[PDB]
Amino acid sequence: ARTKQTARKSTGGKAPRKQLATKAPHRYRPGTVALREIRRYQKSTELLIRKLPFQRLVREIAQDFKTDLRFQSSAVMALQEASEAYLVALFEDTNLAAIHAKRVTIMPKDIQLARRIRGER
Amino acid sequence: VKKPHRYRPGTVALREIRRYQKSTELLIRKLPFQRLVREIAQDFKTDLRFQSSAVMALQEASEAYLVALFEDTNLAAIHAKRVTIMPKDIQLARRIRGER
Amino acid sequence: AKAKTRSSRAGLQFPVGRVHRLLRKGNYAERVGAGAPVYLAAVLEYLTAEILELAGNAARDNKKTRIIPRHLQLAVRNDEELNKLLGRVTIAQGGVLPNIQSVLLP
Amino acid sequence: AKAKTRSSRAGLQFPVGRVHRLLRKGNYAERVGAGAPVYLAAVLEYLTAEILELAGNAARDNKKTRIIPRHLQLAVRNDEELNKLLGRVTIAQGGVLPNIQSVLLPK
Amino acid sequence: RRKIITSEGIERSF
Amino acid sequence: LRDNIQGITKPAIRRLARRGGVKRISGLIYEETRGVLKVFLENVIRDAVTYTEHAKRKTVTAMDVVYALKRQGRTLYGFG
Amino acid sequence: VLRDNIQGITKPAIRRLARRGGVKRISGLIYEETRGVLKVFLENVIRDAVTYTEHAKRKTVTAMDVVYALKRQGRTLYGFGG
Amino acid sequence: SYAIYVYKVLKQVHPDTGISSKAMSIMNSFVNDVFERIAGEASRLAHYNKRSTITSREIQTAVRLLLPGELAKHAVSEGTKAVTKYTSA
Amino acid sequence: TRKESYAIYVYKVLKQVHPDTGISSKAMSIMNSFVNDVFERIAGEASRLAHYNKRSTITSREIQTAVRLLLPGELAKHAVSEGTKAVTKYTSAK
DNA sequence: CAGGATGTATATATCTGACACGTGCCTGGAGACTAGGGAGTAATCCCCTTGGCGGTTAAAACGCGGGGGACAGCGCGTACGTG
DNA sequence: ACGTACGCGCTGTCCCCCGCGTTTTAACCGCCAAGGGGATTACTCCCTAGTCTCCAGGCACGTGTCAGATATATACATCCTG
Repeated sequence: ARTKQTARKSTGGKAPRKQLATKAPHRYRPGTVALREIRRYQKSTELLIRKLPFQRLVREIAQDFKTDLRFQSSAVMALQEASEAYLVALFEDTNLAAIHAKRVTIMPKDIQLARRIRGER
Repeated sequence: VKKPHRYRPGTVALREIRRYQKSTELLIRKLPFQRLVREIAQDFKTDLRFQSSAVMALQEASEAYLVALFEDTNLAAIHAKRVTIMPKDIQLARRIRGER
Repeated sequence: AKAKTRSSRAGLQFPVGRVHRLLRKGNYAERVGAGAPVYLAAVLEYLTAEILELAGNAARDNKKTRIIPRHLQLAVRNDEELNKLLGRVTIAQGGVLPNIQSVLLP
Repeated sequence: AKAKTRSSRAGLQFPVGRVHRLLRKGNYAERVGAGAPVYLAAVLEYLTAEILELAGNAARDNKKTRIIPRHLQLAVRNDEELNKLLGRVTIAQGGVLPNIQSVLLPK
Repeated sequence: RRKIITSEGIERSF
Repeated sequence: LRDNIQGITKPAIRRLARRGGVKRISGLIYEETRGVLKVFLENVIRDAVTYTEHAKRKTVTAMDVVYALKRQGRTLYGFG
Repeated sequence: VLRDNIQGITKPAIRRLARRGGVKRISGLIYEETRGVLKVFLENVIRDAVTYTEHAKRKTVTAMDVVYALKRQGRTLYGFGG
Repeated sequence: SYAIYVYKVLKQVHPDTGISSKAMSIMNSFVNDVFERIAGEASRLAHYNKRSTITSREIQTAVRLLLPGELAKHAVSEGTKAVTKYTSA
Repeated sequence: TRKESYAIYVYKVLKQVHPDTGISSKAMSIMNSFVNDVFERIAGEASRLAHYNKRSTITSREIQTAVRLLLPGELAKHAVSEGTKAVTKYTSAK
């Protein structure tokens, strides 16, 4: 027989043991708001990706290329305004691929195709 | 009765897909191509003379552009779950690339 | 003899001299002809004298006298003859032209 | 003094001299260091010593001694990183890498 | 199968 | 900073695609988009760092990212 | 003067390509449609090709020219001229 | 800094409209890119033809490759005016 | 009437890595045009590098930064490890 | 069709931080003068595209069945959007 | 949490494209030529790089009205859900 294992060997769970291992009406029909959300966005230019969660995403990527980098607060923007656009283009292409496949909801099949056809794979 | 032993629709094409991808010669017929290029350039500047290779260089690129198109319109036709490609795909596979 | 700028002598507004010095130091070629920069100054003008034109109209039709980077993104993505010149380039703070496919709309 | 060719001292096969001129003639910068050509011939000589050994090992498998473009097109598209370097390039007389989508195959 | 490279070895051998 | 790609939220992607033009976004996108965005930055940064690492600087300044983006073909405007 | 050459690209020559591409069944409209694309692709390459030829004042479109017009658009070509 | 130059144009084509301090950045980043593409193509074009010096004719031919369609017509129509006007004096 | 080329060199390397194989013309004029492509990207890259940093000249380092951008993936870590091994041998032998 | 509820668009007024103008400044550009090296200009020649000739056969066009995929319809149940 | 629109799987229908003979055709090959234009030199010239000297246009900084952001509070606009 094959027996997995137990990961941790105590009944207390170390919560009670010091130096713990484990303790230190009205509704819109579907879709009608979607379109209202588009015209409210395609008319605006404000950045969509939240900034401070992006800053911490760029830093994490830079580490395994070089250590102790310091980004100018401008060069975190110039990345964001690029990677926002890259995605908005990708989503237009996937929307085209889905309108093609005759369904409305984009899906990872659509993402992967809109990348393969671009040759940017 | 009377059966000519016709292969199944679909297995001649795959066969000849396996025959062309392996091969490497030129597909678009040489002379009827040359009479096309001479006709296109005749529009932009009259009375040109084409060096021999310069016609070949085009056909070598014009093929490997279309083949790059079909291999990319097919992915669009597989996508709608059908096999037969259709002009509503070459209209797609050219707008995805953004080349339009 | 009072010095007259090449840009003013040619009647243009872009700096013929500054374009000329740029053409030399960029290491494009060993020598740059006298008439090369003046021609390139004019070609630079007409490309700004058109993007700033189309964007200039965007301000009026949008009722904001100052041109903000979106008014650029509407001047180029509307015009096909310009869009192909600006195919790959992204404009920061530009947004996207507003459209929705027909199948989506109810 | 006896002349020792600069491509010898580097140990390279490509010519370092001929590159060292091409950098000057192409007007890539106003001055060219003496380290650039030796370093630039190596990279070239490395890559050209990559596509070939791959092409060769493709030739032997088709039971032909000589290298022909069809072998090159096979050596480059198969490899994943060389293909990414020559992504846009189109090789003359190259043919295509055999690929059939799985949906089309009969059943 | 008649025309094959069989992709003997891909990773670099410097 | 163990997992920050989980920081790009679900409404973050949903907001983006809403600008893109979609209507209904299937659930598996919200994860799959992160896979694309990640492999985009790993290419843009790895170039931006190299320009930096060359000039001996220790700061990836905007004039670098604009350059790294330019080779990508995705030219960027407004910074230099 | 030359006329009506685009229909010279024979209908099989469209499928013979498409085979090498990797498609199995081809609809009826593709044939008439593909010519429309290939004609667009030549008026691009040929033009850029002609412009160089005009530039050096030489009448004959040199094989080396076409390699350039392609190199500008993004489809480099190897082996012709160099 | 092509910005002073850009303002001079805008104040000509639109005597009332103003320009934000970010658009100038777009244009200063834009003109430089077009200039680089053209002058870069011009350098490569002289190299193919074994010519040593970039001249007035090199830039004109360099334009008709980049600018699409109607722009190629009016730009080279504008350029020739400048050289003839400059060469007039 | 001389059009200088890399036909001698590519052929010399081919004997190093396949002492039996030989290359046909139409396959050579590919390699003779592949090198002239790479050597026009690498150099053309370390021409903008020097210009950006405002250094006037082009030196080897500017080529490492030029290689590690074009050659994608494992090639970048092998080329520059093959470049330095050359240039180090050169200076030490001069 | 009839009608409330909703969201965006619209108006009036209130601040500001910000772009337009002023002013001083110094650094790049304009003037002026060559020098030789690149560029244009004239035979020439030869080799290399265009052009025609005829056989010939590989291939394109054409014809017909029917076999299978394109497409339309439908039932549905769940993975969506909405709050 | 919920309620329902849609992706999808199934069935059914039919048209249209693949397969394979026939029948027509024009690509191809090889062959000859002619003259056209791209490729040498000679020559001569004139144009831009290089240099020196002087100065004013572009740049940076200062500031100061001011058009745009912002808050608030109507006027229709669509959207359902009968």
